[PDB]
Amino acid sequence: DHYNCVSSGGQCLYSACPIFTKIQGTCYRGKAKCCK
Repeated sequence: DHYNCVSSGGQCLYSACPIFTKIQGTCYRGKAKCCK
């Protein structure tokens, strides 16, 4: 979820995770990626 994503040092994105990060969870009712 967004809270845990950001508090665990990730970023919520709908787009592909940017270079040097990868998907670790979701945000926004499942519709976005947690990228770290």
